[PDB]
Amino acid sequence: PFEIEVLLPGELSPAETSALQKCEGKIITFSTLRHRASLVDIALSSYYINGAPPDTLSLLEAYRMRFAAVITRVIPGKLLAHAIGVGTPTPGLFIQNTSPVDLCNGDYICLLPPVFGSADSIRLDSVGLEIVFPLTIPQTLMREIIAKVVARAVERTAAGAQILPHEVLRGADVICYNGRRYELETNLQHRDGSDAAIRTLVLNLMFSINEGCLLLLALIPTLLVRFPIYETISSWISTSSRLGDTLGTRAILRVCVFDGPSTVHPGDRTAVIQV
Amino acid sequence: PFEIEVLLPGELSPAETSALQKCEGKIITFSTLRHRASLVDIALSSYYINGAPPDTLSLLEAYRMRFAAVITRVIPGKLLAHAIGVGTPTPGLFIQNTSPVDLCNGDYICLLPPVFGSADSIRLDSVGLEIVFPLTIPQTLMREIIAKVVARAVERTDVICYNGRRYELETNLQHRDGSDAAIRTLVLNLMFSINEGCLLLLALIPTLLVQGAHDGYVNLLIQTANCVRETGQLINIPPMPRIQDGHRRFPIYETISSWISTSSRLGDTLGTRAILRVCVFDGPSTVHPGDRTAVIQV
Amino acid sequence: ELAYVRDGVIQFEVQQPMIARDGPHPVDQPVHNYMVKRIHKRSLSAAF
Amino acid sequence: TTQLIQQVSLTDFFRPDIEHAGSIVLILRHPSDMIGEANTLTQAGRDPDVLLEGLRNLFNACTAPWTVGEGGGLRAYVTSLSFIAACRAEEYTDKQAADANRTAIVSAYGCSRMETRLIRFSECLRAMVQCHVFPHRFISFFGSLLEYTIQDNLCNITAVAKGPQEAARTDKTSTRRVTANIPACVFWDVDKDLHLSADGLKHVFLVFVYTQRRQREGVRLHLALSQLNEQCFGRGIGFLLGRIRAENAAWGTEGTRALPLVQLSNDPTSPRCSIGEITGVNWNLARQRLYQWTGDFRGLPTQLSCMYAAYTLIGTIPSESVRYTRRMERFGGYNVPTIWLEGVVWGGTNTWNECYY
Repeated sequence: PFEIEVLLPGELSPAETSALQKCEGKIITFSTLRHRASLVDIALSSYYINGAPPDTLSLLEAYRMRFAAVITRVIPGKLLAHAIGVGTPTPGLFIQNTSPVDLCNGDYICLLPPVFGSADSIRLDSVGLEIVFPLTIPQTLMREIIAKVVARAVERTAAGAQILPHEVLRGADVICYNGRRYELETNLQHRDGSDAAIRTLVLNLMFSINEGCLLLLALIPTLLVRFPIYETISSWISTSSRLGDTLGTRAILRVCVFDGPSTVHPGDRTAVIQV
Repeated sequence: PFEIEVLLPGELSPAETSALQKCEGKIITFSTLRHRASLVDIALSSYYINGAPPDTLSLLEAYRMRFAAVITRVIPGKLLAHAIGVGTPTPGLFIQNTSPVDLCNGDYICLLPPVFGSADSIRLDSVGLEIVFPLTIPQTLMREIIAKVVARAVERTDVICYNGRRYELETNLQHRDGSDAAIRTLVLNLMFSINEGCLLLLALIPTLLVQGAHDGYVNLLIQTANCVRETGQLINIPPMPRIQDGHRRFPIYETISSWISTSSRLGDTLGTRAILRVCVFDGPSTVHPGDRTAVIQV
Repeated sequence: ELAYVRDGVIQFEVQQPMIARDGPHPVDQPVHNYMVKRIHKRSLSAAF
Repeated sequence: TTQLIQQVSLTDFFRPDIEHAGSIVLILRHPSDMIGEANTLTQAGRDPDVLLEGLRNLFNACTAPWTVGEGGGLRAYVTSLSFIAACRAEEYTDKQAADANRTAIVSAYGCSRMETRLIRFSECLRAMVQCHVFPHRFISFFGSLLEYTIQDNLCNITAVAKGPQEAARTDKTSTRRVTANIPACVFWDVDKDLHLSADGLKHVFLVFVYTQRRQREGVRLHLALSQLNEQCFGRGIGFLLGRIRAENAAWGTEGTRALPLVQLSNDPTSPRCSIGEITGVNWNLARQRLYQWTGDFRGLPTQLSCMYAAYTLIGTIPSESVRYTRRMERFGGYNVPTIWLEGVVWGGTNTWNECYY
């Protein structure tokens, strides 16, 4: 069995080491798998690009390249974790639910950067770094989560772009799973992440679809009863493919409960099998 | 741990035998998976479509259909090899780099026929067959080679820059029965990416151009795209229709949703999917051409 | 040495028995407890 | 080497007493999510609450009908493959095998409130495929049944998750080993339709054929066993289902001048609209005409209204030259033709590939 040991820092305040004890079964991403690592790898500092803090589009990409690990148990002077990588036979692997939606048996686990609300995370002011944990959602729920968030941001620009808004709606968007409705983003105010992290993602998406239903229109004009015209095609195929693999969906874990309760609520921990 | 044992033909010359021992961590493809096989299926003769050597486009389809296998330690009589596609635990799996470009940690591996210069390959004169080996290039370089090959196919019926270095691709399309098929699978994707919501996304082109200025980042996205940069100052885009029952539905939902599915499908149907992930422990961060890296099954 | 005790402490540890029973229900497990207690100080005084 | 999954549920769709050891068992999502998805994905013009009408009557003819809405963990979680095979038996090609399994599952069960339950489930699926709420995202997969314990109308079952089939010990039957058993109605191998050699390793898939017309919809369930590749199965299925694909492309949606962009961009002397007027001061007289195009596309076949199948990998068979055996044996008080699969390793994530062409 392959395991990682994270060196706990010295001169850590008792309030910080206590809250670190709470996050037992959470997921940690590593850049290079090694037996001994430091806190700078897990912290957000090693995660940002181009100096500025990371973005949703970059958050999704790094989750594929980086390897993931699961914390097992914390020690007043030591921190251990297990890899979910090549072949290691992790015994008794349990994870903690970080998403607001429930999980049932036979649901495959996946990962997602925090989009709904402000991400919770432990913050160590003494050393000066913080550790952000990824979100854990089932398979059949992510594809509509991404679509609803992106579609919401486009609605905001349209209301500002158009001279008059086309307001009239159906109410408010809601996500229902196991008979529980989430009802994300009630108000119109509090544009916390409207254009803070999902800003660049809506741009590449607002473009790739635009040249999509514009190229076919300008290539075959019989649908509705100086110019390269070839490098635009190769540029479209490259982007639309490069936007596809990063906006992918790969199951990472599968919950398998034996003698425990079927459903789990946000905050509970359950045993999972390595897919 | 599933392994396929390829039996070497008899009376093999010592020169070719030593040449086969060099191909230690290369990839071979099988038509039908079995514990025992011959050398004919691995040979290029088995790639023949009608009666002739295959085509590049025909090779892409041949790679999807055939099974995948990696060569391991070869002995004088037998040639052992392990499988990849089917779910099977393989401990300590290593491949040999064949592409001219270098790899690093956390790189997905794809497959493509030799597009570059004349492919190195073991040639057996006594047996009479030749074994060519597929090239392993990363995911990023894979998506650009295909995009240029398809664009050249439409032209009939190429410099690529990587790490500040340029290359040349000699695409081959001496056949035609497979060239038109790539066009069919292409147009079928743009046609299924058109819903009644493009109109709204098409009505935002002006404000995109307004946002193009005084931003310094959208311009780069504007220069690379030709259609939107032309239609934005040449079409009027009549203002807006209404919704049939807008009291309970969301018209812009499926457009952003249905596109997501057809985008991930495009990268695989046009070419080859991702097959492996490179992750070396106690090794160099980068690997040069010809060296061997330990990879993880995807 | 009582004027320097400054909140001494005692502790208790008990266990609980259980009975095995069939039926398609979650199966039980034996339980143990741990409890702690402190002291309370007071003076007595007299005059002469 | 193998792992197990336990779950308790109501026995109105599954009876671990009569079902043979080694049969396939599936589970269902909460029905409350169906309406939340239907009222937002229903095609324009169609009534969105016909599914609600079809759904309410299902539980009205089911025990404990006052327990819907909270999802406390005591609902009809799991179901059997033969149940859906009998519910849709009027659509399979093997006429006699379909109806035999139907009467068998009717007789072996309560046989009193069973026929009504079946017809409710039938139009339930029919209304499911009426508003694009396709029942391939609400039906998951469990492994073959291994052990069960029931006292009355509530059962605790455990099944294999992934791995070899005969690596477990049922430990109460005659032997300690079991093999996969399926009704002969759902079995459909495609290689013997596609005329290719059947040697080596073969994968297992479940398909969900959809028919979309006016007041006439159909949904089968086939367990395909083919040697074809992971993704090439999609191209293979379309060749056999080319009829329904074209039927749907014409009867799926039942509820304008081009523009010469490249022409007027290749030629000069066209009305130009330089950035100097889009800066945003008087952006109406600058764009007064610039073109008209009178263009709009509302009613067109989407990639979701032309879907006709959805498959998913379940397991493989490493032993070359499989020798699946078909025979008739007693199922309760009746005989049904079952096919017996040996040595099948379960696995694979639950990802559905939709064949919309």
